[PDB]
Amino acid sequence: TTALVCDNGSGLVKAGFAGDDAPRAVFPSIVGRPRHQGVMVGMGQKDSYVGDEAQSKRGILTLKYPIEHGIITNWDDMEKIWHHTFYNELRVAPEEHPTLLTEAPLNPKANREKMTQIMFETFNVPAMYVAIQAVLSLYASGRTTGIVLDSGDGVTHNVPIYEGYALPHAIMRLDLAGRDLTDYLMKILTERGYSFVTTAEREIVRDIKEKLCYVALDFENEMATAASSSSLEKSYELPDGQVITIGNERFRCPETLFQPSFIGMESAGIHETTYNSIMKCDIDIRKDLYANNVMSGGTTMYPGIADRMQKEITALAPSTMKIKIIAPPERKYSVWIGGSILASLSTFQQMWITKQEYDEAGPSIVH
Amino acid sequence: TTALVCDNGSGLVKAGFAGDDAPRAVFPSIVGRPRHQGVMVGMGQKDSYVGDEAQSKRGILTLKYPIEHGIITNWDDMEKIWHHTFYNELRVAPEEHPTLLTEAPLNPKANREKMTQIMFETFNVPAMYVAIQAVLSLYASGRTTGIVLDSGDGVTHNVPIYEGYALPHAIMRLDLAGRDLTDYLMKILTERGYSFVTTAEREIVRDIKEKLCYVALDFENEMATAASSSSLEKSYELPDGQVITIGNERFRCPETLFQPSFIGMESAGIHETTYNSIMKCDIDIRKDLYANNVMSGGTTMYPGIADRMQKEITALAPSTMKIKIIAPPERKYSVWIGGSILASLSTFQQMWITKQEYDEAGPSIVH
Amino acid sequence: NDIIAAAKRMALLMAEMSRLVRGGSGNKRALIQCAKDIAKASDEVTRLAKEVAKQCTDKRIRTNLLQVCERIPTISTQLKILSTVKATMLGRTNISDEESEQATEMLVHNAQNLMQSVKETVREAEAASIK
Ligand SMILES: Nc1ncnc2c1ncn2[C@@H]1O[C@H](COP(=O)(O)OP(=O)(O)O)[C@@H](O)[C@H]1O
Ligand SMILES: Nc1ncnc2c1ncn2[C@@H]1O[C@H](COP(=O)(O)OP(=O)(O)O)[C@@H](O)[C@H]1O
Ligand SMILES: [Mg+2]
Ligand SMILES: [Mg+2]
Repeated sequence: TTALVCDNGSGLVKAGFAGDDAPRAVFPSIVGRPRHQGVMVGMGQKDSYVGDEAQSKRGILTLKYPIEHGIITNWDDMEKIWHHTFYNELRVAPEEHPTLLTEAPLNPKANREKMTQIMFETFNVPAMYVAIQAVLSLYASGRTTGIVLDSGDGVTHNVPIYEGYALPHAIMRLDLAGRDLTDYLMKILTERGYSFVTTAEREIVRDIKEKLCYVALDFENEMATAASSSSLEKSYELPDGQVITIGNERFRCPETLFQPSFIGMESAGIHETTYNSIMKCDIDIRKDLYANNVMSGGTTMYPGIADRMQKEITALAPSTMKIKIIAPPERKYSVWIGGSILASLSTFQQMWITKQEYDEAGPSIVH
Repeated sequence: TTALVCDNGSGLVKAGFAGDDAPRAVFPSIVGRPRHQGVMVGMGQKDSYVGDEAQSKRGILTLKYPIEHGIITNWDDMEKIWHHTFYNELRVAPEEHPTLLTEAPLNPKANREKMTQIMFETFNVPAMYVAIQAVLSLYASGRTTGIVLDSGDGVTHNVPIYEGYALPHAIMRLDLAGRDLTDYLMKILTERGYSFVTTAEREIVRDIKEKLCYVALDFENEMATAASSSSLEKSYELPDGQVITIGNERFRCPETLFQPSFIGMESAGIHETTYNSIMKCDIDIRKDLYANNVMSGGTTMYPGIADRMQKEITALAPSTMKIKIIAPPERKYSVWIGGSILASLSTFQQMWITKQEYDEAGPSIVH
Repeated sequence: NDIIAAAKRMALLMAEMSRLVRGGSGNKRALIQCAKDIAKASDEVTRLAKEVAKQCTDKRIRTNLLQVCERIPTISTQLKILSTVKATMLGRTNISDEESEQATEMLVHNAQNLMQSVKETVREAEAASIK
């Protein structure tokens, strides 16, 4: 009957029926085979625990995020994601709902083909459409011009769209944020003597990354005021009771977004990808991308973002130009709220692929 | 035809058919050859008295507990134990009952092989399974997460198991308690001027260890109130009518469990092996070990345990992190009550060894 | 649909058990029986899951269903044994009231875990009927 808007979220897979409220299920996904020997009689235990239970039960498993820098390394686990979700989360048969899948703005061939082909034959969804993720937040943002910044663990992207034609000469995929920010944070968590280094042990870090990191007004003076004794330190309580007091690194980690010099990695800050993308768009259009800059993805929820970003862009940007950054609340469900609108657009159900026509035309139609 | 749950108790060997209450046979193991010349002609008397007659006939024999450091010293006496129990206690054919044998958590190779191999070839047991002692107490404590303390004369052990994957890198065998506590107790029984030197004379000590000893709340302060004249002394009556009045040593002996520097053995108090074993386990799991600490073995019956243990651990333990150590009444049959649960589980009867696979596959891959 | 029925029955037995354990020494025989009645019901859940598993067609779901139902016997066996021990333990005055309370608590924890195992089984059973 009803369509299901299903986002292959980078994190943080999101699922919820077509509108108007929220994803029924959002979860970090994760599959983990159990690292330690079992002495349970039965044994009676899942071959791999998927999320959620593997994020209640960490450690006795080996967590594997299946989508590595946006690339689905084995779809065997992806299919198990789909099946687990559809059956034991959302509780539905894929044959019943025409589905909507999302993908990234730029991904290699045949990532979307192999997905599409397997998903049609395995789950036998009757009809489908596969959207690049940035575009759905455009429909979500309800703006008619502007550059979309889609940032989740572990792949960011920067897409310029004008009314209502895309800007191919300016599409940027940055592989930077966020799992590497997680790894970097872990590297500066060794600096406070806490070595939660194993892959599983990383998840807690991600939670301190959610909750405790902050973004400053400007680096140099926050580095200065860090030299001031005044307590930037915030206390995390750890799942063994331990209390961790972090501060310098607390504003240090996000600064990477402005300056990748911390990782070193040879890509420029959002600052420059903005400028350089704007300066790969036509002059006339440069007027209206300025003040239609749209950030996204759950990671962007750090309060000094965007006005750090604003102030940084204003420094490189030409004088008197109107620069304004559009920031939704709860950007993690931005995408999902995009998707809901799309699949609702009649008559563009008849621009959704249908299994019989797929039977006739195979992967050729996909592109 | 019914299975027999038969425990190689380090005490206090325990045997009883499957369920539902207790072992039908419990005995302190002992075989003893007669130290003195028999003059009443013939004399129709056994080469060695097994228990119970050897605990009537203390002293005219030389008592030998066969499991030495928990290891079967010679199977000549062990097999005679097995036969004595099966025929002359339980009154059952080893050929008839599928049996269940228990073993310890950690022992050298090949004592369980050699045991099994001899037991299959000598008693021609049709089917068998051999369990480590800690695990049976988990089913005997209806738990599936936590650290198990298995303490009998003279080997204690410390096993962490988590829902229900075991932590090998946290399994500790301490040879500390309790038979050395018996030996130390005898040494501080010389302080009240009564000699108990011989092998036999040690049993009476064990009985005063059962009945008379107690555990305090804090050593320095119990030592303080011991200096107070007030009646701490308890009067034992001895088999030649003698009245022994013990008090200081009455709380002193068990306190050794928290302080082995008293014996002098380098090994650390159960307190510290607990903390260090908890702190040899993964962080997240530390949360559910705190309050799933299970002590066991008949020795653990001393009233200052466990809140002594609690109070000591809480001084080293993380702040405001809930812990509870309490374990069942009647811990000596805890294990036995374990065994009953195990062996009833079909189909895991077919995870027992069968004589045909013993014939075909010998004692390979026993471990 | 006896699985939904059994799940509701299990909940009613657990609501009653919670009530019995708030009551006195007069609930001794009832507690032993409560554990017996729970054990009969678990044997029915296990049985139904094995019958449904035979008619099931997707290997993953069948396996996942088999994984969860195989722990139910062991918990039900532990309940019968631990109840027999606790039952025989009542009526003795040498053992401490705190230790006795802890036996009631442990039994409650085990019952809660049994109920959770059934809860997970119900969740998987509900999902399996789609395919
Ligand atoms: N308050 C927060 N602060 C920082 N990071 C956050 C916060 N809340 C969520 N995140 C991050 O958001 C990421 C998910 O982004 P998402 O919106 O799922 O991107 P996408 O849809 O492109 O996959 C997660 O990896 C998570 O760590
Ligand atoms: N009331 C008691 N106080 C202290 N020790 C006791 C008491 N009752 C029995 N014991 C001890 O219990 C020990 C047996 O423990 P057991 O349960 O057989 O351990 P295991 O099964 O690991 O071999 C005996 O060596 C005996 O001295
Ligand atoms: Mg994205
Ligand atoms: Mg033992």
